[PDB]
Amino acid sequence: LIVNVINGPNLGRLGRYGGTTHDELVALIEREAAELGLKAVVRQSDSEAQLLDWIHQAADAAEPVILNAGGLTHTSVALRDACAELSAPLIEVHISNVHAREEFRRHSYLSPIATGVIVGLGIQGYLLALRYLAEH
Amino acid sequence: LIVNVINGPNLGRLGRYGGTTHDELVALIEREAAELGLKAVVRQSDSEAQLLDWIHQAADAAEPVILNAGGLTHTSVALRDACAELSAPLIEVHISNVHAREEFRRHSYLSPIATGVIVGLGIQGYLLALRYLAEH
Amino acid sequence: LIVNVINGPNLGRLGRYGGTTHDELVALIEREAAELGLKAVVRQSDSEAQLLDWIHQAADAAEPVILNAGGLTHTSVALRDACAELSAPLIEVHISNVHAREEFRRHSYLSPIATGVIVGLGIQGYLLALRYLAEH
Amino acid sequence: LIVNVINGPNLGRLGRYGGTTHDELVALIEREAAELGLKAVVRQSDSEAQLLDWIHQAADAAEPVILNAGGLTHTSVALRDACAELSAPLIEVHISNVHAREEFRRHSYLSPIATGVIVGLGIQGYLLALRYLAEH
Amino acid sequence: LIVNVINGPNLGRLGRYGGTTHDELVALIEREAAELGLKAVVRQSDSEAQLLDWIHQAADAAEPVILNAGGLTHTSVALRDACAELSAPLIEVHISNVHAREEFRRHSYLSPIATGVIVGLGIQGYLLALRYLAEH
Amino acid sequence: LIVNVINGPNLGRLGRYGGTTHDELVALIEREAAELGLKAVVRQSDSEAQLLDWIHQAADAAEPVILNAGGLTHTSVALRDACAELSAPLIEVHISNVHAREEFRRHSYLSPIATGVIVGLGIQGYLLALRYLAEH
Amino acid sequence: LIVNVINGPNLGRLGRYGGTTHDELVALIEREAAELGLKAVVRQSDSEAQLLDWIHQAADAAEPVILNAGGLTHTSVALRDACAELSAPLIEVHISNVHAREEFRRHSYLSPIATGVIVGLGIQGYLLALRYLAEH
Amino acid sequence: LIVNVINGPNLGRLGRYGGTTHDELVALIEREAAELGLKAVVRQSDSEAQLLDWIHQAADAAEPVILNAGGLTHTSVALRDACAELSAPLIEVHISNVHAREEFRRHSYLSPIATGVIVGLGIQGYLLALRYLAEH
Amino acid sequence: LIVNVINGPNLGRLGRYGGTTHDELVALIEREAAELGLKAVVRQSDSEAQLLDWIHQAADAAEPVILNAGGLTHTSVALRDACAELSAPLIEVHISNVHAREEFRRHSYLSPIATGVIVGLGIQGYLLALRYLAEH
Amino acid sequence: LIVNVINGPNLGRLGRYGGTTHDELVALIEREAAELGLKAVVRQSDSEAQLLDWIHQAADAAEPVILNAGGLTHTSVALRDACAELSAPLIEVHISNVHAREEFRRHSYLSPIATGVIVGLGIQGYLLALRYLAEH
Amino acid sequence: LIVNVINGPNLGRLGRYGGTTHDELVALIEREAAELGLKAVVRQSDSEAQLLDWIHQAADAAEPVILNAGGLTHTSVALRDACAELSAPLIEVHISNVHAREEFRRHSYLSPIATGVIVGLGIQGYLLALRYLAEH
Amino acid sequence: LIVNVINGPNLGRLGRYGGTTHDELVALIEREAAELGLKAVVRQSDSEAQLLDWIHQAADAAEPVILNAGGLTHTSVALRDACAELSAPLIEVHISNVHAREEFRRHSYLSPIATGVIVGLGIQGYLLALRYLAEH
Ligand SMILES: O=C(O)[C@]1(O)C=C([C@H](O)Cc2ccccc2)[C@@H](O)[C@H](O)C1
Ligand SMILES: O=C(O)[C@]1(O)C=C([C@H](O)Cc2ccccc2)[C@@H](O)[C@H](O)C1
Ligand SMILES: O=C(O)[C@]1(O)C=C([C@H](O)Cc2ccccc2)[C@@H](O)[C@H](O)C1
Ligand SMILES: O=C(O)[C@]1(O)C=C([C@H](O)Cc2ccccc2)[C@@H](O)[C@H](O)C1
Ligand SMILES: O=C(O)[C@]1(O)C=C([C@H](O)Cc2ccccc2)[C@@H](O)[C@H](O)C1
Ligand SMILES: O=C(O)[C@]1(O)C=C([C@H](O)Cc2ccccc2)[C@@H](O)[C@H](O)C1
Ligand SMILES: O=C(O)[C@]1(O)C=C([C@H](O)Cc2ccccc2)[C@@H](O)[C@H](O)C1
Ligand SMILES: O=C(O)[C@]1(O)C=C([C@H](O)Cc2ccccc2)[C@@H](O)[C@H](O)C1
Ligand SMILES: O=C(O)[C@]1(O)C=C([C@H](O)Cc2ccccc2)[C@@H](O)[C@H](O)C1
Ligand SMILES: O=C(O)[C@]1(O)C=C([C@H](O)Cc2ccccc2)[C@@H](O)[C@H](O)C1
Ligand SMILES: O=C(O)[C@]1(O)C=C([C@H](O)Cc2ccccc2)[C@@H](O)[C@H](O)C1
Ligand SMILES: O=C(O)[C@]1(O)C=C([C@H](O)Cc2ccccc2)[C@@H](O)[C@H](O)C1
Ligand SMILES: [Cl-]
Ligand SMILES: [Cl-]
Ligand SMILES: [Cl-]
Ligand SMILES: [Cl-]
Ligand SMILES: [Cl-]
Ligand SMILES: [Cl-]
Ligand SMILES: [Cl-]
Ligand SMILES: [Cl-]
Ligand SMILES: [Cl-]
Ligand SMILES: [Cl-]
Ligand SMILES: [Cl-]
Ligand SMILES: [Cl-]
Ligand code: NA
Ligand code: NA
Ligand code: NA
Ligand code: NA
Ligand code: NA
Ligand code: NA
Ligand code: NA
Ligand code: NA
Ligand code: NA
Ligand code: NA
Ligand code: NA
Ligand code: NA
Ligand code: NA
Ligand code: NA
Ligand code: NA
Ligand code: NA
Ligand code: NA
Ligand code: NA
Ligand code: NA
Ligand code: NA
Ligand code: NA
Ligand code: NA
Ligand code: NA
Ligand code: NA
Ligand code: NA
Ligand code: NA
Ligand code: NA
Ligand code: NA
Ligand code: NA
Ligand code: NA
Ligand code: NA
Ligand code: NA
Ligand code: NA
Ligand code: NA
Ligand code: NA
Ligand code: NA
Repeated sequence: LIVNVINGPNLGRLGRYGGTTHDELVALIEREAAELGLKAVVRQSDSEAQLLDWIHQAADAAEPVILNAGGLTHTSVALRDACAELSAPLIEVHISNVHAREEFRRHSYLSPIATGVIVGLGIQGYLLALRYLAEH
Repeated sequence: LIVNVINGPNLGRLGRYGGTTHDELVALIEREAAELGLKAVVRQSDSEAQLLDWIHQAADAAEPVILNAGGLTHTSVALRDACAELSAPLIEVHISNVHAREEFRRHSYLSPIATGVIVGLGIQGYLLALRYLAEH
Repeated sequence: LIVNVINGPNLGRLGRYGGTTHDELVALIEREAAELGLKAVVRQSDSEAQLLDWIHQAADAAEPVILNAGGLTHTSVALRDACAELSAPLIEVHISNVHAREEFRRHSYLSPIATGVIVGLGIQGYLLALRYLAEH
Repeated sequence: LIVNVINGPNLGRLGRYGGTTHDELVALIEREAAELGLKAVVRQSDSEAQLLDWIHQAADAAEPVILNAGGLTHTSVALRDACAELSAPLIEVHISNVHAREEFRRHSYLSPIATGVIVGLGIQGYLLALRYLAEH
Repeated sequence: LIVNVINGPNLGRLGRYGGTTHDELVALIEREAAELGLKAVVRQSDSEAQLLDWIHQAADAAEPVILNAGGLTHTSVALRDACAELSAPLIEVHISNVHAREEFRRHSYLSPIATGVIVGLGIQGYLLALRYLAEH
Repeated sequence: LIVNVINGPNLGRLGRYGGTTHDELVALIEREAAELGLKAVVRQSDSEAQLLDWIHQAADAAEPVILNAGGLTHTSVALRDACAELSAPLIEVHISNVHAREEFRRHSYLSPIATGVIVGLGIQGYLLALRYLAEH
Repeated sequence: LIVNVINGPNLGRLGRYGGTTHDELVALIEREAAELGLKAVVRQSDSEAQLLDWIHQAADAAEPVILNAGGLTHTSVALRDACAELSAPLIEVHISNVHAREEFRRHSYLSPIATGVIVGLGIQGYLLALRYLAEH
Repeated sequence: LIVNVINGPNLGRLGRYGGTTHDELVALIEREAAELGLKAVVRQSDSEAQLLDWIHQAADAAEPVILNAGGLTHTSVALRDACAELSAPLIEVHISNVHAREEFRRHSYLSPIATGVIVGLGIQGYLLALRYLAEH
Repeated sequence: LIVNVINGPNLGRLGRYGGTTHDELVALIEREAAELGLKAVVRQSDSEAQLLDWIHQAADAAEPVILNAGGLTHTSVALRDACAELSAPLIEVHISNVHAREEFRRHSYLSPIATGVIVGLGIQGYLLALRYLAEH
Repeated sequence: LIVNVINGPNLGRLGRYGGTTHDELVALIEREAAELGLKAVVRQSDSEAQLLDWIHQAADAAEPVILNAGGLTHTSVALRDACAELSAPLIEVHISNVHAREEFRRHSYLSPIATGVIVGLGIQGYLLALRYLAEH
Repeated sequence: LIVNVINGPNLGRLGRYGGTTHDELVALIEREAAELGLKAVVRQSDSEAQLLDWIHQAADAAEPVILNAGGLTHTSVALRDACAELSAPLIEVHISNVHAREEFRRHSYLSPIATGVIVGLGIQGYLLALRYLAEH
Repeated sequence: LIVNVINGPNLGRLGRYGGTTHDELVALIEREAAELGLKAVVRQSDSEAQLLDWIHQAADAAEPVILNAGGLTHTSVALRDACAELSAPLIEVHISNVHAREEFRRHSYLSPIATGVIVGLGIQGYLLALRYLAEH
């Protein structure tokens, strides 16, 4: 029933990844979750510690997480280790196709511990992740 | 309207990636495509040349492709170059989480030229790809 | 009782790896298998898909395989994944000593999933593999 | 007198490497070979096994080969080993400048066993290879 | 007629590579060599210098060697250089499949200078090596 | 009409790459250029600065260059940057097959900025380059 | 007119990079900016999120940034992506010569997206950056 | 007399590294420090900036630090540079054996600047570090 | 009760790692073990085979080992494989901080199979290891 | 008082790095040096030996050098070793941002021995270097 | 006056590095040392521990060492660390040109701690080392 | 009888590698060569082309060369290829121990084609090379 959507650094700047703003994204996700009979809790922080605290709470609550970690995807072992604690599914989401850009973006610390990964499908990636979780 | 789902080597062995057989997968995909108002053409070959011919035809027809290339994902430049010709969207799909296994599976020749990539969501990955294409 | 000997690309050219022709090799293997009280089914193809189909059938039949994949040894993830399905033993055979040539020949995708590997013992390698299987 | 021109995967799509179609290329090559007093046999396949069979026949016939292997250039040890059997000259041809694109295209399994290599001169590359062979 | 079987570090601990003890292995090898009409001299040391001395003596005597060097396989240039002096055949044997474990075990200093290599066939590997030498 | 043929270090030693001397090469190139209706200006220096000055002048004159840079092929960023200024075609030529020798010769700083590359066709490589330029 | 000088982790410890304190640095920068007819806004944080927020505000305001990111220079993709949004110039500044120390300090995620980089000129580096911006 | 024990990201989750909670760990450390005649100040944060501030204060106070940085061990140059300022001893502690897990955990930015490192001894690692400092 | 302290090559030279001699170290260790209610058996050899024999005996006796292997730490697969047999705890000890010196010293073949590792705490490292074992 | 500005290969082509010609650059530098109360001696050569001779003379005279070595930046150990002799400051200058182009341009042999480095600030880089030296 | 010449594994096999036997080498070295007014003590062992003991004794005696370590050159950190203790000069000698063979022979653990290195000058290398030491 | 001693870039600066000047070195070498009954021709240039010309002349004259190429040792394929033409012996000499400094100095393009190499023995290295050549 409850799903956590957690966005990391710079994702608050979506729109200004253009068109949709983060506020719009939250509204889309919430609308879509309601139709699926889920409740989406969508949060964004540029702070790794804040991110880690949200993940810790999903781990304690055994709630699933859809995570778009931004740059921390490629850099943060700490974030990986927090997510490795999740017992419910973890879907890694990237808006952009991370394999079509700089080589360094083709490595994720999260993918190996995620249930699955969706990249390059834009913001619909989040909606598709919600739908996976509604079937699982 | 028409979407090509193309599965590469070993994908004919799904079930015996267990539970669902390839015949079941075809039926699921077709059922789901019909609901979305699409027509899914689902094919599987262990032959790279056969794969290439299907991709060539999608390129000529400007039809979208959902491709799960199996091992060729990690090895075939030829397949990449055929897919690079597609003008409609190309969604790379892996059933398994390719980042949770051998290191060599973490590189795809296809990802950089794909619209996007879905891994580790099982066969629902294909359904989710269909839904992306129904919105695009 | 039944053992599959599968030879991959270029192995049909043995003799023209000189002296023994592939037809001779088949006759040697069959003669030796009969003495061991086995039946050897020996096949060769330059087609990866044909190879994969033979491996699929050995997997379904739970028959052991002696495989000399030729160049695909060093390149084919698809072949590896088909062989990874075998429940009976898989003996990788190379006629030449692959460690005494180009560096790229020193990596095999097959070895990690094989029961064992025999290289550099010429065609007797196949006979020795048959003898292993006759004890196991 | 007889020269084999062998084109690998995707080369059948030339034109749709734009302008000249493969049929046009065949006609150019044949016209040019006739002027040189050679007979050009020009073939294309997306199938590696078909390619290998053509190379095997050039090896048996001691005929020279001009080979544009497409993506297999960068991936196929099997193809290399077939070509390594050729006793007549082997000219590797690429239409595009393979050194001006992705890093992975800068490695060829064929170059070390080829007589020589022509890249980036477009389809005239094939004509220039024919002319080399007419002097050798 | 005479064949040297030389086992390196830790191979004296076989059994405690379980089931068969080194004493058992010696008895198996000797029994099998007698049937083949050979005399097997089987020795084991954890000392590299002792190993080197045995190899030096096989080189002086032009006797073949079956060598399972244990960890030194992956580390000892000195051992390689002693074995490179052997004029009779050198068969490298590993009980375990060295390609199915840690990456560092996939490199052998010995393979490039060995006649051939047998891995992963258990102690039967030694018997199979003896049989090769009985045909050569 | 005017084409610059520029040879770098050690190419003055051709003959003593044996048979043809550099003087012979110049005469062959000039003879062949005349037949093609071109004027070939052929120069050789062991001095990088001299080379750079010739390239600068071809850049100012918008004249094409056939360049065999010798060892500088593999080492000189300065030479690359001078050649990157050429607006007319740049054909990189190597007499020897640089892919059949030391690994370090398989990298060229020039190839990525050249129109194309001809290697391993001996001195005919230069003639073939002239012919390309006569068609372009 | 307005220029942002942003210092990252540990830069608050300057002096205790010795002699000048961060307070002194701020006073130098402000004095120098006034002479140039600019207004310098100088901030320091050990918090990446705080840094990111400052960069976001410079991006919204189209103000130039002089950034000395400290260790995050070498580690933070998130910081890079925030800076990649800046439309005004971005000058990366390091007090120390990062190429004269540990190898890991020779890579910057920022340099490729910066207008330019000044290292090893001490705190005068900041003054020199201000002067660049006063001319641009 | 005073020793700082600083724990980084995720270490607040110890117990839920299982059995002992962080509160228990603090009590153990304090009990043990008292017996040694030291005062242990034990702190934990998921925030790098908070960590850096604690390290800065130990540097100003010339107090020793026992640091278990969690994932930042493997990623944070900023943390390293703060710790490099410590004039009193710095003992790096890991509860788990970081060399028995993923390859990326086998590199620490901290070790080269630490006095020493204790890994894999569980929470007793902290007690053992305290005892080192009580002798130094 | 019984603990084996095993020192490898060059450790007999401690003092001439200065101050304490190996004889002193033995006396310290023995004194400390007695206080802990253990018996320490402390041995040193420059011979790998001797080392291996001691490890074999600890494995047979299920006694714990504190091992400072010296240079063999970084080189000996054989030693690793002997230690991998230990069923009681194995504590790797280095006197010096191996991460503050040459890069090659930052890899240990032993760490992945050790219970834990203590480096850079001088000879107190051994005492601290004894204390760990007295609690386990 | 006297400062040497030394430009390496291809820098004589500035303008035809566009807009400003090398003659203009010399005039700018001289004008700016005069204002600073310095005398700038500005030289350019495509010859490494000429460069080395200028550096040798600055070393003998203990004069500072601003060096833009062009491609030799990335290739010349000889140049580095000459510059390593300079006792006065050495400022490495690049007009372009060398970190925003080909990977090979991100390594400089000069940076580790330079006082500092300015890249990507265009020709103002030279003026800014002069100003550094006027303060030092 | 006294110089130690120490030869490592396989060097006892010189002659059977052909022509001169080790006994001959000893006689040459002794003859040459006498002429130089030195006393040469020449020893050879295939045992690393024996080697280490000889080096330890040269360190205690502050005697110079000429060392040809054979394969251990490329493998033994232990040997390096013993030699690093020598206060008198250490000349590394190789009979063969180690840079003209396998890539792995181009790395020596000894060179960085040696006074100097002579390779490829055959046994005269030892005589030349003696002469260096007679001048130093 | 005649031996060429060729010194490359920066070697003209010896003394200002301190103590002995290049003029002194020439006098030492000449004095020593005369005693050996040789004639030493000693030359130095900072110009690669000049170096190449000297090597070409030694190749034509079949005279031996002692070469200290300075930085070009590590960078110049052109120089290597000129030296590869020498039919008489080529001794590579370095004054400094190139293995005790920066990693990049541990690779020589010359060593693989040299007869032998002497490093780290100072200027006596040249004298020792002369003595080798006087015996060969
Ligand atoms: O495609 C993604 O969703 C991705 O996770 C996001 C980012 C950054 O947040 C990029 C970014 C930059 C500016 C505004 C919003 C997002 C990148 O750091 C990642 O590489 C990929
Ligand atoms: O997860 C996937 O969908 C993937 O594309 C599939 C394969 C292989 O087909 C694995 C396989 C093996 C046996 C039967 C069916 C599929 C693997 O080669 C790829 O690495 C990943
Ligand atoms: O030694 C082998 O058996 C091996 O599997 C075979 C090949 C190729 O088939 C080589 C080859 C080439 C020509 C004719 C027959 C075989 C090589 O591709 C492999 O590296 C090694
Ligand atoms: O330039 C070439 O001739 C080359 O051999 C060809 C290809 C592919 O065939 C590219 C391709 C793609 C689509 C249609 C035709 C050709 C690429 O795979 C190779 O990297 C280079
Ligand atoms: O499989 C083998 O035969 C192999 O040569 C043996 C070893 C070691 O001896 C492993 C070992 C460990 C304990 C007892 C006996 C053998 C390993 O060092 C090698 O990697 C592989
Ligand atoms: O094949 C070539 O044309 C090539 O450019 C030439 C050289 C050198 O000039 C080799 C050489 C050596 C001696 C005389 C003439 C040429 C090599 O440096 C390059 O690797 C290849
Ligand atoms: O030279 C710089 O300005 C640099 O950005 C700064 C740092 C750190 O902040 C180093 C540091 C450490 C302690 C106090 C102040 C600064 C290093 O992390 C970077 O590698 C280089
Ligand atoms: O073993 C350690 O103490 C280590 O420092 C800790 C971590 C993480 O904090 C792991 C972690 C994960 C969840 C809860 C607590 C700790 C890992 O990031 C490090 O690799 C090793
Ligand atoms: O710090 C250690 O205890 C270490 O195990 C020891 C050594 C060597 O034994 C160094 C040495 C050298 C001379 C005398 C005693 C010890 C080094 O080989 C290892 O890298 C580290
Ligand atoms: O940006 C620079 O100043 C740099 O030093 C210069 C060059 C070359 O000289 C590029 C060049 C090319 C053509 C004309 C002038 C300059 C490049 O070789 C370097 O990578 C960077
Ligand atoms: O050239 C040398 O002197 C060298 O030290 C010696 C060896 C070995 O001892 C080679 C060897 C092999 C057989 C008999 C004698 C020597 C090789 O291990 C080294 O790579 C080089
Ligand atoms: O030790 C040598 O003889 C060496 O060949 C010389 C140099 C340079 O010439 C170093 C140098 C620098 C200044 C004056 C003289 C020599 C270095 O470039 C090489 O790495 C080593
Ligand atoms: Cl990972
Ligand atoms: Cl790719
Ligand atoms: Cl693998
Ligand atoms: Cl290759
Ligand atoms: Cl090897
Ligand atoms: Cl390049
Ligand atoms: Cl980058
Ligand atoms: Cl580090
Ligand atoms: Cl390991
Ligand atoms: Cl460098
Ligand atoms: Cl080293
Ligand atoms: Cl080389
Ligand atoms: Na929630
Ligand atoms: Na999990
Ligand atoms: Na979308
Ligand atoms: Na279709
Ligand atoms: Na496309
Ligand atoms: Na599913
Ligand atoms: Na069958
Ligand atoms: Na299996
Ligand atoms: Na055989
Ligand atoms: Na034909
Ligand atoms: Na051939
Ligand atoms: Na063309
Ligand atoms: Na014997
Ligand atoms: Na041999
Ligand atoms: Na067995
Ligand atoms: Na001209
Ligand atoms: Na151009
Ligand atoms: Na030719
Ligand atoms: Na502002
Ligand atoms: Na920007
Ligand atoms: Na300053
Ligand atoms: Na405190
Ligand atoms: Na410190
Ligand atoms: Na514990
Ligand atoms: Na004991
Ligand atoms: Na164990
Ligand atoms: Na201590
Ligand atoms: Na001057
Ligand atoms: Na200097
Ligand atoms: Na400018
Ligand atoms: Na002695
Ligand atoms: Na020393
Ligand atoms: Na000699
Ligand atoms: Na001469
Ligand atoms: Na030669
Ligand atoms: Na000297």
